[PDB]
Amino acid sequence: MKKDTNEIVQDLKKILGIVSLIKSANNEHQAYKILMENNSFIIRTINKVLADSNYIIKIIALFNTDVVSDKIKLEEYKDVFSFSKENVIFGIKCFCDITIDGIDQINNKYVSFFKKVLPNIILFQTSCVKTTQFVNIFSKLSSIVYSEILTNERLHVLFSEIMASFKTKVSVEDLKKRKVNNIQGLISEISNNREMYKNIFVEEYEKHKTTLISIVQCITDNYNINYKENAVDIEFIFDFIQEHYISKL
Ligand SMILES: CCCCCC/C=C/CCCCCCCCCC(=O)O[C@H](COC(=O)CCCCCCCCCCCCCCC)COP(=O)(O)OC[C@@H](O)CO
Ligand SMILES: CCCCCCCC/C=C/CCCCCCCC(=O)O[C@H](COC(=O)CCCCCCCCCCCCCCC)COP(=O)(O)OCCN
Ligand SMILES: CCCCCCCC/C=C/CCCCCCCC(=O)O[C@H](COC(=O)CCCCCCCCCCCCCCC)COP(=O)(O)OCCN
Ligand SMILES: CCCCCCCC/C=C/CCCCCCCC(=O)O[C@H](COC(=O)CCCCCCCCCCCCCCC)COP(=O)(O)OCCN
Ligand SMILES: CCCCCCCC/C=C\CCCCCCCC(=O)O[C@H](COC(=O)CCCCCCCCCCCCCCC)COP(=O)(O)OCCN
Repeated sequence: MKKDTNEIVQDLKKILGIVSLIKSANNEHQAYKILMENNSFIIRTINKVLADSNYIIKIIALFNTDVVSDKIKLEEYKDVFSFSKENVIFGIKCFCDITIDGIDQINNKYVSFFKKVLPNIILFQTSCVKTTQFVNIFSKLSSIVYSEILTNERLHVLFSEIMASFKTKVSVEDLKKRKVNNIQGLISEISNNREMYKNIFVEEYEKHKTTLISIVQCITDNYNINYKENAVDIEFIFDFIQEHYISKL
């Protein structure tokens, strides 16, 4: 699967390329043109990701070259991280039970873009969830995520402190001089320095957990985001992903 992990780096380059075209675009109508000119790529990729029950394990394999050299590891990874067509269906159904009464509906050209692709996402049609609802939740959520990452001040503070602490453990100047600036260089740096970057991640996460949970919980509260007409428990979600997913890497 050296070509399939090649597939993922090739897809991420084209994705980041779409992104840099949208960021540096003069207005919405230009970004909407940019998304439509990539219309078949975005729909093919979603469909291709969702039908590849091993896609997550192929992402792990970019970062652990030592996994491809051991089918026991790979298969103990497929036990945790492989998802089926019905897992995808189940996850879409669960997605539409999120309510965000905290902000009006979004209708810009991204939302109109979003509704043009969904009748071609095969497994989304299979779910028989109403497009109006799914679009509404997805557009409200991604509007919140992007707005909070750009505008939330506690998040900016926290990002700054993790950034500074990072710089005291890794020489970013010497990384830039060894040309670890691109996506491939960055992938290779992490995969060859696995144990360290993962310990850096764990330690920064543990040091800053209370802030991070608090910030995200205050976001879900301040937009009244519910799951099954109930408050969302960020702490429980984060501890959950930790015990069943992150810890098994
Ligand atoms: C811009 C693109 C970025 C997107 C990419 C997404 C990447 C996600 C994860 C990538 C890397 C994750 C961490 C890698 C570390 C792997 C090892 C590991 O994390 O497993 C172990 C679990 O512990 C631990 O802290 C685990 C640390 C806990 C982390 C909890 C994560 C919670 C995040 C929740 C986000 C969910 C989103 C939904 C929002 C509601 C830690 O390592 P070990 O040496 O076994 O032991 C040391 C400790 O266990 C104590 O003994
Ligand atoms: C560069 C990034 C490196 C990331 C490293 C991985 C970190 C992972 C942390 C994120 C959260 C973990 C997600 C685990 C999802 C897999 C679990 C799953 O199978 O879903 C099952 C339930 O399904 C659901 O509810 C939702 C499933 C949807 C997952 C599929 C989503 C596709 C993922 C593709 C990611 C995007 C790729 C883009 C990159 C170019 C679990 O049920 P089970 O009882 O455990 O089934 C047992 C039978 N196997
Ligand atoms: C693996 C399973 C997961 C796949 C799920 C498929 C979803 C992929 C579909 C992507 C199509 C885009 C969907 C529209 C999202 C609507 C977000 C939204 O509400 O718009 C705004 C959110 O902000 C933005 O998104 C601004 C635009 C920046 C980039 C937007 C789109 C990124 C393009 C990604 C291209 C890659 C697609 C390929 C995926 C495989 C609302 O914010 P605002 O403050 O009102 O103003 C923004 C001013 N720039
Ligand atoms: C970087 C981009 C961030 C995107 C964040 C929003 C994406 C939404 C989907 C993300 C995956 C959600 C992970 C679900 C896995 C948790 C599985 C689980 O434990 O089951 C359930 C966990 O509860 C849920 O499923 C919540 C449903 C997902 C909604 C989470 C979205 C919250 C919004 C956060 C946005 C904050 C933005 C922060 C910006 C950095 C327990 O539910 P229960 O059975 O009714 O019992 C209640 C027990 N307390
Ligand atoms: C960037 C490169 C890729 C990085 C990989 C990260 C991608 C993962 C993020 C999205 C995938 C969702 C992550 C959580 C995985 C689900 C956790 C899980 O184990 O499954 C179940 C999930 O828990 C839930 O009840 C639902 C939680 C909310 C799921 C909604 C958000 C994810 C689904 C979105 C589907 C995306 C595909 C749609 C594409 C258009 C456990 O449910 P259960 O009630 O306990 O009963 C079933 C078995 N007990």
